[PDB]
Amino acid sequence: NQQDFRTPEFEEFNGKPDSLFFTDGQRRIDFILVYEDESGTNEKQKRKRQAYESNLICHGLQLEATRSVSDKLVFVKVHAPWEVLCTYAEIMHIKLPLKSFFNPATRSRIVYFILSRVINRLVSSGIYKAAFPLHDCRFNYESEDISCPSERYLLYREWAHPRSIYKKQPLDLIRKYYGEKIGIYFAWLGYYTQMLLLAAVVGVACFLYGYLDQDNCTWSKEVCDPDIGGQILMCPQCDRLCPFWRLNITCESSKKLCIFDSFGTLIFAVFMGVWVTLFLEFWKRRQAELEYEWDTVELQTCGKCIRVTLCASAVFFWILLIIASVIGIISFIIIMILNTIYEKVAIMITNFELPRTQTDYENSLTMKMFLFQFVAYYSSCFYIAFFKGKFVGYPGDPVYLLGKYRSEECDPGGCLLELTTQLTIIMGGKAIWNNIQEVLLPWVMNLIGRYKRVKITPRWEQDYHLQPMGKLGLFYEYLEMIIQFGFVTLFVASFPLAPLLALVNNILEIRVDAWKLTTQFRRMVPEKAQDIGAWQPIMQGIAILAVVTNAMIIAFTSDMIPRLVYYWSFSIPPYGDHTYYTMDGYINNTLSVFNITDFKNENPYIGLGNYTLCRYRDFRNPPGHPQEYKHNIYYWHVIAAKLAFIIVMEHIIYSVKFFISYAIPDVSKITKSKIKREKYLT
Amino acid sequence: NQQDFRTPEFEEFNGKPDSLFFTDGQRRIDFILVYEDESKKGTNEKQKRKRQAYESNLICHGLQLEATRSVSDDKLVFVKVHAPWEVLCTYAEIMHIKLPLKFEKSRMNDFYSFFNPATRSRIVYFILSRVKYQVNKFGINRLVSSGIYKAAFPLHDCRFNYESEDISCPSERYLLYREWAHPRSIYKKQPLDLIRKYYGEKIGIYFAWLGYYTQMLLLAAVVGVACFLYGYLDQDNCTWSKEVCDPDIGGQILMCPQCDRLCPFWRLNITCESSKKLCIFDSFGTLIFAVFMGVWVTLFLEFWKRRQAELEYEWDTVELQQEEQARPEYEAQCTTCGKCIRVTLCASAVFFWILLIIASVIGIIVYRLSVFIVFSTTLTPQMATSITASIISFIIIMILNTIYEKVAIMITNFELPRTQTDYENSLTMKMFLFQFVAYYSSCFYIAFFKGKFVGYPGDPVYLYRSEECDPGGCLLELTTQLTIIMGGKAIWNNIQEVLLPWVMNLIGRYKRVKITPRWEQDYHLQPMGKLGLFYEYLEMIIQFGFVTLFVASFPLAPLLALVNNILEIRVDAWKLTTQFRRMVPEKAQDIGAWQPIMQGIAILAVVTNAMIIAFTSDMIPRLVYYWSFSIPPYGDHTYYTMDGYINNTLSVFNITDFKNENPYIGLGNYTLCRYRDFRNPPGHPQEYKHNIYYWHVIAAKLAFIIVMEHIIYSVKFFISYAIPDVSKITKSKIKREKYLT
Ligand SMILES: [Ca+2]
Ligand SMILES: [Ca+2]
Ligand SMILES: [Ca+2]
Ligand SMILES: [Ca+2]
Ligand SMILES: [Ca+2]
Ligand SMILES: [Ca+2]
Repeated sequence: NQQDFRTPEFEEFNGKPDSLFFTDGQRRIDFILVYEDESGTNEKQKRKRQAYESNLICHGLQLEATRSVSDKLVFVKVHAPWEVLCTYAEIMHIKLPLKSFFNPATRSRIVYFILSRVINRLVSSGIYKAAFPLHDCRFNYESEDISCPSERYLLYREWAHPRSIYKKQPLDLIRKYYGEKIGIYFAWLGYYTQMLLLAAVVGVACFLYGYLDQDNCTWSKEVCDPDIGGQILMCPQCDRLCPFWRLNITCESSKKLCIFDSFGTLIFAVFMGVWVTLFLEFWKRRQAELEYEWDTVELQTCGKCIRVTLCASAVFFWILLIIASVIGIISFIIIMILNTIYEKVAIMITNFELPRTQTDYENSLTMKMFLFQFVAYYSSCFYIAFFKGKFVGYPGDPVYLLGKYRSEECDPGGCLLELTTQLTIIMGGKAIWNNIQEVLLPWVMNLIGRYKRVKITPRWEQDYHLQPMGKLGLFYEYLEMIIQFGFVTLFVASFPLAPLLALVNNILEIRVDAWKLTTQFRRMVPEKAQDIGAWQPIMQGIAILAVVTNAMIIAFTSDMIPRLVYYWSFSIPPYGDHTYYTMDGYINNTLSVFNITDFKNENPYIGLGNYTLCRYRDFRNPPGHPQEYKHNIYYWHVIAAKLAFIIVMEHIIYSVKFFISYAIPDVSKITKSKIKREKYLT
Repeated sequence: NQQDFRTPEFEEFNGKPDSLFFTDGQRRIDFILVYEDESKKGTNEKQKRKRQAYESNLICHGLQLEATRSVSDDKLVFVKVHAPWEVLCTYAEIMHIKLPLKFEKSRMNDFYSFFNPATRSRIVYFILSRVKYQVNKFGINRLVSSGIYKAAFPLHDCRFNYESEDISCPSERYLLYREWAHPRSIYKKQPLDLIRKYYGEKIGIYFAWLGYYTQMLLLAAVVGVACFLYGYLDQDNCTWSKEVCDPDIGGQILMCPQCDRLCPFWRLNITCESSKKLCIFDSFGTLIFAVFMGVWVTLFLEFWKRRQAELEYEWDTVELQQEEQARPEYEAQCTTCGKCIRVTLCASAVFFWILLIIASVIGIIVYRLSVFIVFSTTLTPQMATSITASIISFIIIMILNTIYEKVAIMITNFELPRTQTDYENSLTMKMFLFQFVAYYSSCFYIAFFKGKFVGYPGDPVYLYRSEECDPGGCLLELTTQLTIIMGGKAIWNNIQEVLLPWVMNLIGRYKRVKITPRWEQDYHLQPMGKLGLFYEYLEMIIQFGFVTLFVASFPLAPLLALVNNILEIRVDAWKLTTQFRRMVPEKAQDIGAWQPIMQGIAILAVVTNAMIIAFTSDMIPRLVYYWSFSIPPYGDHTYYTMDGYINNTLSVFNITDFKNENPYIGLGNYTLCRYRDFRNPPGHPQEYKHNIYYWHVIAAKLAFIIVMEHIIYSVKFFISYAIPDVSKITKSKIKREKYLT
C-alpha cells in the first residue's frame, strides 16, 4: 500500500520483434504502460508513480519495465497471474463455457478493471504517457511466434482489406478480437446495410416506374411546350435584380420533377414508413439474438432541479445560435472545427451537470452533440422544405420582415428539386469526403509520427507509435450513421434513391471503418454493451418524427397534392372545361395572374421590364376580382386537401406501425427455443 | 397414491356456532370441501372411488382433515382442511413467499399465528392443485369441474354484522364491515393494508386503483366545475344564442324540414331554450377543460404507475412465477393447425356479433327517423326524440350485454386456451372489444356521423334520408346521450351488483338451504367464480372511456364519475364481504391487460376529443366567423364581432327540388328556407355547391386537429419524460432494504 519497492524484472530486451510474452516467455502481455521519468515536478511524479507501481505489484499483478531502444521513454508490461484471473473472473461474473483459457480480449478487460479499481487519473495527470493493450502483430504480416495466433492478421486479410469488400463480416471473430461494443456496432451496421438494400431495391423499382411514366406526365409536356410553357412569364423573384423569366427554361427541371415527384414516390414514402417500423422491430429481434449468443448481459433536490433547468436553457440558447449561422450561410473545413466547437461547449454543459458517472456523462453528451449535429445538418433541409417560399405574400406587397428585404421565393426549378439536390450533395459527396478524411487523417498522423523518427522495433513501441483512439471512440461512428439514417428516413419523400446512396456508402463504410480501426488506430480495451445505447431512443424519436416530416413534405413541399386536386376537382365542368378528368391546362389554371399595381410602401417591375401582366406561383384571386389578390376557393380547397392528406396519412401510418409492432414478437422464436433449451440443460 | 385411509377423525359437531377451529380447537380451518355421496347407475360408486383416492393422497401429503355431516342435508358432507406447520413451511420454501423479519421483508423462511389466514388458504390451494389422485390426473380443479367435489372454499371470520363468539379469533371481516363496506362509512378512508391482508393482493390492488381513480376524478371534476361555472356565468353574453332567441332575428329563421314527409318548416325560436344551455356546452371554457383533460390523462397514468410501483415495493407483489397449471377443459381434450382454424372461426364469430350490434345501432337510427314524425305530430320534438332514443338505446344495449356475456363464455369455452391466464386475456380482449363497440357506437355515430353526410335540401343522401343535425350542433344531443348512458349504466350496474347476489342468497335461504356452523353458513352463499374482479375492472374501464373519450361535450362527466366511484367502492366492498363467499387470495403486481387498454384509450382520446371539437362542435365555425367574416372583405362590421353569425352562416334554399318528388311544396307554402350548411346560396354561379366559407371552415377544422394533436402529444411526451415512473421515496426504501440485506 506504500512505495516499498519498484517493478521487478527491470531488464531491457527488444531483440524479439513480436514477443507478446515476457523476457522469459512464460506469460504473455496483457497491457503496456508508457511513462518518462529520467528527466520538483519530476521528483513528485516519480514518487507518485513509484507508489502506484508498488500498489499494483502488491495487488498481485506481474509487471516489468523496459526502456525504449529508441531512451527516455519506458514501457511496463503487465500480465495477470492465473490466481488473480480466476478470482476476478469470479468477482466480475463472466460467462465462461464450462463443459490460454481466457481470451486475450477479456484478459485485457480484466486487467483494465484492476487498473481502474486500484489508472486514468494518473494518465490524465501527466504521470503515465499511455496505457493500452497490444495487437497480435503487424496487420499485413504474420506473427513471428507460431504459438501466438495472428488473429489480427486474419481479420485484416479477410475482413478489413478492401479486397474483402464483398465477403461477409466474421462477426464472431471481430467480437472476439475487439469486444462486444465494436461487435454490436458492426452487427448493427451490417443489418442496417441489409435493410438498406431491401428498401433501396424497392425505391429503385418505384423510381424506374416513374422513369417509365416520363412522357405521360402532361404538366411536363406543357412546361416544355414552346406555346403553353413559352407564353408563361413568371414574375421576378427579387427586387430590381431578377428579371421576368419564362417557364421554358424549366423543362429539364420539369422532367426531373416528374421523375422525383409521382404516385410512385408516394407509395415509396408509405413503404418507407413501414420499412422503418420493420427495421426497428427486426433490430430488436437481432439484438435479442446477439444478447443470447454473446451473453451481452452483465452486471457490476430543489437546488439541483434549478441547476437542471439552468443548463437546459443554455443548451437551448446555443441551439438557436447555430440555427442562424446556417440560415445566414444560405464549408466542410468549418464543419469539422464546428464539431470540436460543439465538443467543447457540450463538455462545459456536462461539466456543470456532471453526476460524475461515466454513463450519465455519455448520455448527456450524446443528447447535446446529437442536438448540435441535428440542427447543423438538417436546418438547411428543413428550411428548404418548409420555410422557403411559404411566407412570401405576392408581387404586390411582398413580405418584408424588417430592413432585411424580400424573403426569398422558391427557385425556378422548384423547392422540391432544390431539396433533392441538397440531399444528393450531403448524401453522396460530403459522405464520400467524410470517409476519405476519416481514412486519411489517422494514416497521415502515423506517417508524420514515423517521419519524426520517434532498426527492428518491438511490439510495444510499434503500437505506441500510433494514434490513440481517445474517449468515446465509437460515438462518432454512431453519430455519423444516425445522421445518415435521419437523411434516409426523414426526407425519403423527396427522392427514392436515398436508400441506394446509403447502401453504397455503407458498403464502403463498413470496410473503411474496419480498415482504419485495424491498422491506423491503437487498439482499445474491449467492453460490453447490450444495445447501441441512447441511439436506440434517438432512432425511435427520429422514426416517430419521420412520419410527420414525410407527410408534411408530400403535402406542403411537394406539388403532388395540388396536381391530384386539380385532376379530381378542377377539370370537372364547374371548374374545368373538360367533360371528364384530365391534367391539361394545369399550369394555366394554377398560376395566378398579376397586373403591375404595387404598393408604394418602389415598383422595381417597371425598371425590370416593359410588360403589364406577369403570372406568379400562388393561389390568390386574379387582378380585377372583387377581392383581388386575395385567397380563393381553389386555394382553400388545396389547403384543405393538404391538411386532410396529412391527417389521413399520419393516422393510417401510425396505426399500421402500431399493428406491426404489436403483431411482430420482440424476441425471435428460435431465440426463445434456444434460451429455453439452455435453461433446461443448465 | 392409493385409497387406503380417508377422512381422519370423522366426527359430527356444530354446537360451537362461531368457531374457525377443529372440534378439538387445537388447529384452525384453512378450507372446506363440500361433497355428497350417500345417494346412480354405478356412477356414485365411481365417484366414491375417485374421491376416496384423492382424499387418501391428500392425507398422505400430510394435510389434516375433519369431516362433518351437514346439520340440515343428510347427503351433504363438509370436510374442514388445515395444514400442519411443517407442511406450511416446506411449501413456503417451495413457493418463496416474502414474510416480515426483524419490519424487513424476506424469503420463504424468516425469524419471527405467523401464517396469516389468507396466506394459509393460498398455500393450501397450491397444495390441492399440485397433489395428484389419478393415465395422469392433476388435482382439485379437475375433480371440482367433474362434479366429484361440490365445492372447495375458504372461511370468513364470522357473520358480518355480529362479532365472533371466539374471543381469540379477530373479526377482521366485522371490522371491514363496520369501518368500511357499509354506507355509514361511505366517506372514510380505506384500510387498504387490512383488506389486502384479509382478501389478497389482487383485491387490494383493485381497491387501491379504484380509490386512486376517485382521487384523480376529484381534481378533474373540480376543474370541470370551474370551467362549467365560467360557461354558465358567460351565459348572458352568448351573442349567437341571444340572436337565436330574438324573435326579431331568430323568428325569421325558417329552417327547412328534416324528414321527407309530414314535417313542417320550423322556426329557430323553439331552439332558443336549448341554445341557452348549449352555449355553456360548447365554449372556450369547455375547450380549456378538454386541453386540461388531455394533460390530466397523462398525469393520471403516470401517477398511477408511481403508486403501483410503491405498492409493488410495500406489498411485495413480485412473487416467483411457478409454471401455470393447465385448465381442466383444455387438458380434457389436449393438432395446432386445427386449433388455429378454430381460433380464426372464433374471431369470425366475434366479428359477427360486432356486426349484429352495428345492425342494432342502425335499427336505432331507423327508429329515430320513424318516430320523429309522430313526435312532431304529437321541450322541442327533436329534443324529445333524442331523449327517447337515448333511453331505448341504453335499454337495448343493457339487454344485449348479458346475452353477449353468456355467448362470450360459450365461445371462449369452445376455443381452447391452454392456461387460465391465457383464458383471462382472450376473454379480456373479446369482452372489451364488444363492450367498446356496444357502449360507444351510439356516441361515436352521434358525434362523427350524425348529420355529417346529408347533402343539401336538393338531392339529400338516401341509404334513406340519413339523420340531419340541429343548427346549434349535435353537441347537446351527444351530451344528453352521454349523460343518460353513463348515469343509467352506473345506477343499473350498482342495482344489479347489490340485488343479484343478495337475491340469490335470499332464495337459497327460502328453499331452506337454526344454529348453524361457519362452514354451512359460508356454503349457503354464492361462489365468486374463477373470473372475479374482471367485471368490475371492465366496468371502471368503460367509465374511464366515457370520461376521457367524450370529455369535450360537457365538463361535469368527471363529477358524475366521482359520485359514481364513491358509491362504487362501497357497493363492491359490501357485496364482496357480505353477499359473496370469500375468494382465495392471489398475487397480481398490476391490473393486467387493463393498463394497456387504458394506454390505448388515452392515445385514442386525443384524436377523439380533437375530432369532437372540430366536427361535432360549432366552436371552430364560431371562431372562424368572428375572426374572418365580420371583416370588410367578407362582412360589413368594422371590427371583429360575433353578431350576424346566424344570418350569415345558415345557407338559403329556394324551392327547386329534383324529381329523382318535391315534398316541401306539399308540406308548406314558403319560398326560401335556411339550412345548416355553408354551401353557396341559390343564385350563385355554382349554387348549392360548397363555397369559400365552407372550405375555410374545413381548413380551420383540419388545422385545429393537426395543431391540437401535435401539441398535446408533445406535452404528453414531455410530461411522461419529466415524471419518473418510480417514486423517489420508493427508490430510497428499496435502496435501504438492499443495503440492510
Ligand atoms: Ca460516412
Ligand atoms: Ca465512419
Ligand atoms: Ca412486438
Ligand atoms: Ca358503477
Ligand atoms: Ca361495480
Ligand atoms: Ca414516464
